[PDB]
Amino acid sequence: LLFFFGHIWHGARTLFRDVFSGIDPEL
Amino acid sequence: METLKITVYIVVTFFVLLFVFGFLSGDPARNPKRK
Amino acid sequence: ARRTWLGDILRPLNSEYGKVAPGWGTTPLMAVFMGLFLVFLLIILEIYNSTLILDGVNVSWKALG
Amino acid sequence: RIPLWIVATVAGMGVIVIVGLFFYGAYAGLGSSL
Amino acid sequence: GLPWYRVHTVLINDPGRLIAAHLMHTALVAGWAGSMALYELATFDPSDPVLNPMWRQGMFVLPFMARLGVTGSWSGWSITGETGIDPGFWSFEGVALAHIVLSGLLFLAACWHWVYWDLELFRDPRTGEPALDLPKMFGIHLFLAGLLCFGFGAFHLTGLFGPGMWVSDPYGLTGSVQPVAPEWGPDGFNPYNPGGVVAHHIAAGIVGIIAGLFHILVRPPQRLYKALRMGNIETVLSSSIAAVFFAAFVVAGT
Amino acid sequence: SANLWERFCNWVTSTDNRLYVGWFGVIMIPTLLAATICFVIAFIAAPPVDIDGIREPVSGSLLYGNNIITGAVVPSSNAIGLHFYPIWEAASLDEWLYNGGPYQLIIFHFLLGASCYMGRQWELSYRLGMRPWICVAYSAPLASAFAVFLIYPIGQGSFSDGMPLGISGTFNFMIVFQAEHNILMHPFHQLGVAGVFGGALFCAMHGSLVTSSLIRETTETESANYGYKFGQEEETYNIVAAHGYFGRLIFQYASFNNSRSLHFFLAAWPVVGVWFTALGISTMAFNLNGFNFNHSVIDAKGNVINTWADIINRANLGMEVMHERNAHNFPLDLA
Amino acid sequence: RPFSDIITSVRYWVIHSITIPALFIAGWLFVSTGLAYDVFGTPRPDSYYAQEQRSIPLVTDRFEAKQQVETFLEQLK
Amino acid sequence: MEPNPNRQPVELNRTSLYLGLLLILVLALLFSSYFFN
Amino acid sequence: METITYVFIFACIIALFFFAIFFREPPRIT
Amino acid sequence: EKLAFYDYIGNNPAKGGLFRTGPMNKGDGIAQAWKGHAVFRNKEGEELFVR
Amino acid sequence: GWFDILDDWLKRDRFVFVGWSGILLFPCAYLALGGWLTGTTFVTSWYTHGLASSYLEGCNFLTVAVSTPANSMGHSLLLLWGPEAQGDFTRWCQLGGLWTFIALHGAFGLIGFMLRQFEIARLVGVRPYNAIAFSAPIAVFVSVFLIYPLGQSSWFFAPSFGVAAIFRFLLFFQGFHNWTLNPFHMMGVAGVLGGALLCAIHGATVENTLFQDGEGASTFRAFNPTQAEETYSMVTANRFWSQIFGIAFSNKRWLHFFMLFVPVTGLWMSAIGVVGLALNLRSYDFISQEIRAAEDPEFETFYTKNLLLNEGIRAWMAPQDQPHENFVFPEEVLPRGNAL
Amino acid sequence: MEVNQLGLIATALFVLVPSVFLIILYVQTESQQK
Amino acid sequence: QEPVSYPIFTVRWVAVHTLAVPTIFFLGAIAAMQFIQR
Amino acid sequence: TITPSLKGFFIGLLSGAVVLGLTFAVLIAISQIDK
Ligand code: CLA
Ligand code: CLA
Ligand code: CLA
Ligand SMILES: CC(C)=CCC/C(C)=C/CC/C(C)=C/CC/C(C)=C/CC/C(C)=C/CC/C(C)=C/CC/C(C)=C/CC/C(C)=C/CC/C(C)=C/CC1=CC(=O)C(C)=C(C)C1=O
Ligand SMILES: CC1=C(/C=C/C(C)=C/C=C/C(C)=C/C=C/C=C(C)/C=C/C=C(C)/C=C/C2=C(C)CCCC2(C)C)C(C)(C)CCC1
Ligand SMILES: CC1=C(/C=C/C(C)=C/C=C/C(C)=C/C=C/C=C(C)/C=C/C=C(C)/C=C/C2=C(C)CCCC2(C)C)C(C)(C)CCC1
Ligand SMILES: CC1=C(/C=C/C(C)=C/C=C/C(C)=C/C=C/C=C(C)/C=C/C=C(C)/C=C/C2=C(C)CCCC2(C)C)C(C)(C)CCC1
Ligand SMILES: [Ca+2]
Repeated sequence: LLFFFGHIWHGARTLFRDVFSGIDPEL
Repeated sequence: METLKITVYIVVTFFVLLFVFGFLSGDPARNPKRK
Repeated sequence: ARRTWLGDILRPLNSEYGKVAPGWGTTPLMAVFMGLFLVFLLIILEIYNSTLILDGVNVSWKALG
Repeated sequence: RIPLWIVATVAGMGVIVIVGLFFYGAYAGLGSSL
Repeated sequence: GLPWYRVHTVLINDPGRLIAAHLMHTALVAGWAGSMALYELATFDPSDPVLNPMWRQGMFVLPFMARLGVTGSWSGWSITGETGIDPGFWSFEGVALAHIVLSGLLFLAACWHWVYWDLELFRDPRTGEPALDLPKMFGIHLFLAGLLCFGFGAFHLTGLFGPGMWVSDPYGLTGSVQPVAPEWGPDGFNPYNPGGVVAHHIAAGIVGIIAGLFHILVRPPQRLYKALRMGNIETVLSSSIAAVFFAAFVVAGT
Repeated sequence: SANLWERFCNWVTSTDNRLYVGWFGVIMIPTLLAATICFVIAFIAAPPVDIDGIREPVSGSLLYGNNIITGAVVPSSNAIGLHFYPIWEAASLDEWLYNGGPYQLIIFHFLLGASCYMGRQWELSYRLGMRPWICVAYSAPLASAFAVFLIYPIGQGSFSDGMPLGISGTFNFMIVFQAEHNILMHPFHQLGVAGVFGGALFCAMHGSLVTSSLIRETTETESANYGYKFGQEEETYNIVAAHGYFGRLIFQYASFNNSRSLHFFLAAWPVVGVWFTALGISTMAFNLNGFNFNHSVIDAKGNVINTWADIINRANLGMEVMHERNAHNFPLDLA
Repeated sequence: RPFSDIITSVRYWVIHSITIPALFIAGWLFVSTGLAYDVFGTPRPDSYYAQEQRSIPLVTDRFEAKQQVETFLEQLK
Repeated sequence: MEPNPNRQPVELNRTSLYLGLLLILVLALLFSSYFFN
Repeated sequence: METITYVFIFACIIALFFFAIFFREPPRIT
Repeated sequence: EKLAFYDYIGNNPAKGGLFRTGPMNKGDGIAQAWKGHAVFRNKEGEELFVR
Repeated sequence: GWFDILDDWLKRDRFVFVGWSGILLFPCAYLALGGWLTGTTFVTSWYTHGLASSYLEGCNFLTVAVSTPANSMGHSLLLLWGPEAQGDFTRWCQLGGLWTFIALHGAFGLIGFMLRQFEIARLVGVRPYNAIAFSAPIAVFVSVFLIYPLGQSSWFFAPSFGVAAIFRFLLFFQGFHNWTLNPFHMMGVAGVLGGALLCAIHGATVENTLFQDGEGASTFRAFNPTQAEETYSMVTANRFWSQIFGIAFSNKRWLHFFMLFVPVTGLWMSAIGVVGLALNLRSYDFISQEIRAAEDPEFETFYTKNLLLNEGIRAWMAPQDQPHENFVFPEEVLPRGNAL
Repeated sequence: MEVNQLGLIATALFVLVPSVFLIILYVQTESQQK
Repeated sequence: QEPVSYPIFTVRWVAVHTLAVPTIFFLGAIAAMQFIQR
Repeated sequence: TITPSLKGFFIGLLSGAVVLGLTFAVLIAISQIDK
């Protein structure tokens, strides 16, 4: 049950590497 | 024991006076602008 | 870098880096075993849960014979 | 068109009525105690 | 600089020190196993398997060693309660001994791979910069696993070239290590039938050998390599963990 | 000297003090030091207290067999009821520690100070030119301590029925409360948990939405936090991107775009909910308890058809029937 | 089409003044005709126990459960 | 022995130290009772 | 032995409190 | 004996606690022997059973 | 290719965003909500718990509920067409099929929803910390409505879906597991309670630390939906708390991350505690306490007191709360104090 | 009283070890030039 | 956008519809229940 | 062989595919009608 959280964390951090560190422009 | 009562009483009076005579001292005045 | 005996012998195995198949490659074929596995699990699951009984398969301590 | 403020006060009373019917049902229904 | 909880990212793309790291971990896990063993052997009482069996003595590792064959001590006693038996070298002491050494070696290995981190094997000929062809790796590893999975069921559990596994009657009164014959029938999917544990490893082993080859040959459809950000090791992780916790919720249930 | 007292008042009220000792502070600082100092000593070394007035001392201090989780400062005796029991009311300290004197010295000074603490949360805001009302948010948690430490006892007729000062002692207050008032079945408690659950919920919503929509200004290997400098002019997150995401999760009009309306809601919810929870305990302090649906649904013959409400009553009876073993001499529990 | 406009369109009400009460009277009848009781095996005020019995029709075994339930309805329960 | 180029420095500010210790200590105040059981 | 352990940790948290309030990193602007 | 032993709630994994450390023996103790089957009866000879 | 066309359609920006995730979310989420609302008003819990549980029987919004299946069912998934119900619907209802229905469906519904956040996040191009956060509620649902009863004798001991039907779940846990004394439950509450504080406290700090950007009293309109300057004095807030509490934030990025952490960590801990209550590996007693209480009859702590409250809860409840046990506790065996 | 023998050392190392960790860092951070 | 047309059988219509009709089919039953005597 | 519960399994395995079917049918269709 603890590892589930790791998966959700690392997975996310893989599909959003780009937006990691923050976002930017447009509206 | 009857003493302690006296002392305690004195002590609480001090502070309670310090408190009333405090806000009385024109407290509204104390602040950034309009006063 | 630093080549080494073992290093060279293994050099091939690790070199085709970004090499990808084109388009939807084997995807569809994969999506079938995937669906097959999904059904396979549901079966062994439902067997353990005694939801799917099968004479011959007795899901208890016994069966040891 | 139908003025909004009326759609509301009408749909409103309409709810106090049904929800109120429920409260009455509490001293008569099966959920009673009698 | 790096926040405390990120210090290990210093490896995200240093295949060398990543292996050096993974080597040290294996060393500690193997080391732990060896010594957790010795701890049980220094406190476990074999004087009575009937009313004071390993599971009454807070034994945790000792059972996993019996389930696969090791059931004796170099000191003479044995889990089933027999005497005069000769466990040979593979006694609880032996197993414990082995791991402690495998740990020492993995250690030394972790050291070497740390100092010689810049082996060429990790640099892509093309870009000349560090890179690991994951898709092919997975295929390779998966091949070896099924190859080993196969052997385990094929030779160990069957008795062909191994001990067997723990098998007992319906009321744990007779249990022991015995060779188990496969079982491809339907009742082999019954959790309580040993035959199923054999069949599984032989079949899954093969399927594992086949599938490995596939992945050693066929490349990942562009669509996927893109979707599942392959060629980005921090995704190999996200999927493995998902598998590791799946494996976990299952062992906890059985 | 521009005038000693004139000066004194300038210091007290000074906004240049590391800790703003205010006018309210002049009452706070002492009362809070007494409450705290007496507690710590009690909790560590006080001897057994005849909480139920039946000469059956309950020791709740560390040195007398308790650990952090069990230990507590026990409530004044029931023999004492609502009577004032200042140290100078006892033939000796030995007598004062036995009837649970420390409890009152603590609750009274604490409640006193914690109020001034509110009075202060106003004063400083004034001396600093900021809008008031923060102190009004703190009125909720305070209004609870009050309900649990004073209203309930006044209502019930004794300080011995106030919540004990300890971990387990609190669970006792709860378990028994439930039995005598069936609080879980009271509107006010429910509003309470909505506010608390909700709070934590929203606390997570805001927290994430914002943190997730921060403008990039940091390295790939640099704490994303550094991307903010104390004393910035413009904002540090895209509240328009935040709203953009959240509006799509549920649906646009069900999402905030006005940071001010967002933050009002953020404060309003928990504070309002806890206000009701505090009014619940202050209300059940006069025996207006939760809904009693015992034997409501009955069948065609008259038989009683149980509901979960009944399974709850059994669990309550167990508590009723076992709490205060030796304290009751009669049929009805009217105290 | 902006809800506001629709909730105000006389067409809307012309449609729903019919539809809404429609659905209502339907569900009402669902209960009032005793149909609901059979769709959900829910006991009528006179069907919890048999006249004398004061025991509960507790289902005691999974597989022959449905069968066991049927028998509970038997004792005029 | 080429100076490995993948290393960065590590940091822990004063506030983090405090937040850290506050956590360690209180957890200890929370679990010690069960350790001594 | 237990009492000592409980009081010690408590005494340590209060010490922390002190240092945190009076020995924080002065909060600097712009 | 072995068979009788499995029929003792003190070997039920569902009994126990999170901080009730150690082997099962620090609890009820090292099992030595089976006292035997206990049959309860009342004046009338009737055989009773313990829930 | 149709796929990208299927995609195109789904990811189209509507009033109620569908998305790939929706293909899982909406089917389930609606069925779960639906099944509840159905049972709440129509299905009974007589054949299951000997309890009236729906409006149709006389229950009100508090007493109604979708009760668990019999204990006989065990951990059976109870499928409409499984060995139990056998395709029959009404029977299914009477055997509590509606529980595993709501349970299992809602379960997938929480997966779909988190996926949604993940999918919508990606599209809108924002970080997924809204998804990380939602792991907390999943854990709770998973450990409590699934893992827990999976460790017990059957689904019967999982919390039944309903208001009151949940209060007994609480009382039970006190009485049988002495759950309030559990280190993990405590952390749980410290987080939820502490999280509902940050919420309230931060909100007020902002509303009363605002700059004047309008001439009205109702300062709500005075807000720039289009960023620019900070709408409240972060610098003033810092000084306020730094003088009234002694400690105060000064890095909105951290202040907001903290707000994610506190309540998500709390719920995670409360989960672990329950994952342990599944095996009954509870935090019931303190051995040193029990030993002294045995030898010495005058030793009394607020702890011993509580344990007695538990004995009463167990003895007086067990009978109608565990029907399958055909419990019969003679009046003389029932623990009770004097007079009461 | 009748407590656990390892309780003391379990609590001691539970506090020391991680505290010692943080401290090692903070001081090595704190002493980094410029 | 567009010479402001709009279709009758929209999309959201469904969402608000599967939660619509039922809501009434129940609040219509639930009321009729209040009249069930013992 | 093919026991009552085995038949039910198919009934559910079949009744399941159908739902996935009509769903992806309808979807794949309406998707290809505007974009
Ligand atoms: C299974 C393999 C696995 C691996 C290889 C990683 C690897 C990583 N994780 Mg990760 N994680 C995992 C599982 C895993 N995780 C699980 C199961 C969870 C859910 C709890 C998480 C939750 C998580 C978060 C929330 C974060 C990471 C982050 C990171 C990176 C951290 C840098 C670091 O090492 O901190 C160094 C760690 C320390 C100095 C102190 C840790 C002290 C405690 C936790 C453990 C003490 C050891 C314990 C006794 C050992 C037994 C462990 C048991 C599992 C066997 C790193 C790449 C961080 C990141 O990527 O930031 C950008 C980050 O924020 N992980
Ligand atoms: C992974 C599973 C695992 C399991 C199931 C066990 C199980 C067991 N062990 Mg082993 N053990 C393990 C790993 C494991 N061990 C490892 C890795 C080591 C080497 C370090 C040991 C070393 C060891 C020894 C030396 C002994 C045992 C013994 C025992 C038995 C003790 C009985 C007991 O009361 O447990 C007690 C269980 C606990 C206290 C677990 C509670 C953990 C809580 C307190 C804290 C979590 C902390 C965290 C800070 C919380 C919140 C953090 C916040 C940030 C969110 C038991 C069978 C004893 C034995 O064999 O007796 C015959 C014994 O003497 N074990
Ligand atoms: C959109 C997603 C969705 C999902 C994930 C589910 C999921 C589920 N529903 Mg559900 N349902 C849905 C939509 C959905 N539903 C809708 C729209 C309706 C209204 C029509 C229902 C109405 C409904 C009812 C009435 C019931 C369920 C039930 C269930 C559960 C059944 C267990 C089972 O056997 O699975 C079914 C699994 C499969 C069909 C496997 C799919 C396999 C695919 C990948 C390949 C097939 C290949 C080929 C044909 C196989 C042949 C192999 C050969 C060797 C023979 C399960 C949790 C039951 C329940 O809740 O019990 C407690 C129940 O009674 N559902
Ligand atoms: C010898 C003796 C006497 C011993 C003991 C005596 C005794 C009774 C001790 C009891 C203590 C005890 C044992 C407690 C047990 C509980 C405990 C230790 C649990 C520990 C484990 C646990 C809960 C772990 C994780 C869960 C978790 C995250 C909990 C978080 C709790 C928490 C810190 C909540 C926050 C509370 C709080 C005051 C936040 C303030 C935030 C901040 C200062 C606001 C100010 C502020 C607001 C703004 O809006 C802005 C903009 C700015 C800029 C700003 O500044
Ligand atoms: C939806 C909505 C809403 C709603 C509302 C409503 C629904 C309302 C209603 C209301 C109503 C419905 C009201 C009424 C009122 C009334 C009154 C105010 C009255 C008075 C009267 C009188 C005074 C009388 C007299 C008399 C008589 C009759 C007889 C006897 C004698 C005498 C003379 C006494 C709102 C807005 C919130 C908003 C949102 C939405
Ligand atoms: C406390 C605790 C825990 C944890 C734990 C752990 C994680 C542990 C680990 C442990 C470990 C991890 C261990 C290890 C060990 C190791 C060892 C013991 C090693 C050794 C080695 C050696 C001895 C070597 C040697 C050598 C060499 C190197 C070379 C060649 C030769 C020779 C052989 C001589 C838990 C969370 C569960 C819970 C609570 C409590
Ligand atoms: C189960 C199921 C199914 C179906 C069905 C469905 C899906 C249903 C739904 C249903 C629904 C969906 C229903 C609903 C209902 C509702 C109601 C009955 C409501 C009520 C309400 C009320 C009473 C309200 C009130 C209020 C509030 C809350 C707040 C404040 C204000 C007022 C007063 C307005 C199927 C075949 C698939 C399968 C099996 C299962
Ligand atoms: Ca009649």
